[PDB]
Amino acid sequence: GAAVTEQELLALDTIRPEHVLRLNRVTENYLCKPEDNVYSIDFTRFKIRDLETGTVLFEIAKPVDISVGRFVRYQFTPAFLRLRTVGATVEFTVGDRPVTGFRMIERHYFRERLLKTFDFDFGFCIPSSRNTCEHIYEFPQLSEDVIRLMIENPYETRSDSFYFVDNKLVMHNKADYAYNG
Amino acid sequence: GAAVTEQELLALDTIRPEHVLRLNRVTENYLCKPEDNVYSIDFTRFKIRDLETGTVLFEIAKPVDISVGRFVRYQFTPAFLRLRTVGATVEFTVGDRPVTGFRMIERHYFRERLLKTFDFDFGFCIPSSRNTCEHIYEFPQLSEDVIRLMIENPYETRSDSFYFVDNKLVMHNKADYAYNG
Ligand SMILES: CC(=O)N[C@@H](CSC/C=C(\C)CC/C=C(\C)CC/C=C(\C)CCC=C(C)C)C(=O)O
Ligand SMILES: CC(=O)N[C@@H](CSC/C=C(\C)CC/C=C(\C)CC/C=C(\C)CCC=C(C)C)C(=O)O
Repeated sequence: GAAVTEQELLALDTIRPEHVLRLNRVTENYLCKPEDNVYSIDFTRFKIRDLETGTVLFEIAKPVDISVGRFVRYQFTPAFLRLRTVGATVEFTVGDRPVTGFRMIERHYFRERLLKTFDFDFGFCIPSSRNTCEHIYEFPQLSEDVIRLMIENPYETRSDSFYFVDNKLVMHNKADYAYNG
Repeated sequence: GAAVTEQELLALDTIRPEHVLRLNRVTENYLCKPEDNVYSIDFTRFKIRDLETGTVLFEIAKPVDISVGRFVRYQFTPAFLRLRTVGATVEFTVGDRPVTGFRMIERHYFRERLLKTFDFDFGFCIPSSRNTCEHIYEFPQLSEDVIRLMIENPYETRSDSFYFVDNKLVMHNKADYAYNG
């Protein structure tokens, strides 16, 4: 199907996975509100491994309770862009409502250029508890020119992560990235 | 001056402190982009004290470099709403550009009701280093009805924090709050 705009999706009754898969630019604004996370999904830890070498690259964890939402800025080193197969172990809590079809679509762009879409299922989740999921990211094979542009233009690589439960958008996190660490 | 809308501010060449002081609702969307933080301000730690008792209430710190931006969700206990004078010690780094007039305007709302505006100056900042500032929040004297509504309706209390450097908006962080911890 043809490309859709951020403004078109905001006018819909419900945003479905198939709809965000036709966005052709990273969004400017968010496509849902914090209060749409009616399942209280809260990411608490992720551990990132290079699956070719088995090396743990890094682990990020949450340090009155706070939930960081909506936006993360990452600065990586240039070798990050040379990875091929990266495993993410993602820990998260969920609230008291049962979750079905928890699905994540991530779209990564350098400026206006889509680099890669990832579309993962989270699997079965126990309510009111910590849950864990492993995702395997097969990185795009980036050209040398694109790699150079991404290193030279920090934070112009950006992503949208759209999280669905039962085919309805419930969370939308954004990020930008540099590779000049 | 009369109230301004989020859409009116987005149409301006530059958003000034006086402009956000006339918003009469928490914003739906952000009034600047991540890339507008051309000073690379990154909050790294804050320590919150009840200044009446001297008690440290809590400290939040950041755990490849990441910067959490744009949105934090807080869950406090109901006693938080009874505080009167709260000291925040805020640690942050700044990039290589010199900073002048670093100013923060925070507006806190329960639903559509403005509870309090805070307007603080950060003082002088050394580029390319960690900086610290102390702010003193004089909490509004909330009615018992408002306190009850805020406890009973988690995450319907929301804030905008608008950060200015040299009278131009450079960061806009948002939060929502519960008081039923
Ligand atoms: C509030 C917020 O935003 N929470 C974030 C982080 S918590 C959930 C963590 C997840 C889903 C793991 C994210 C995976 C990684 C960081 C590994 C690095 C791989 C990439 C950045 C893709 C690389 C793509 C290209 C090179 C084109 C989020 O929702 O993700
Ligand atoms: C990305 C992001 O969002 N970073 C956040 C947190 S880093 C800077 C920390 C600051 C400015 C300290 C914030 C102060 C507190 C948390 C103390 C609690 C006081 C209140 C919540 C006001 C209470 C108001 C009423 C009861 C009406 C931000 O920019 O703030």
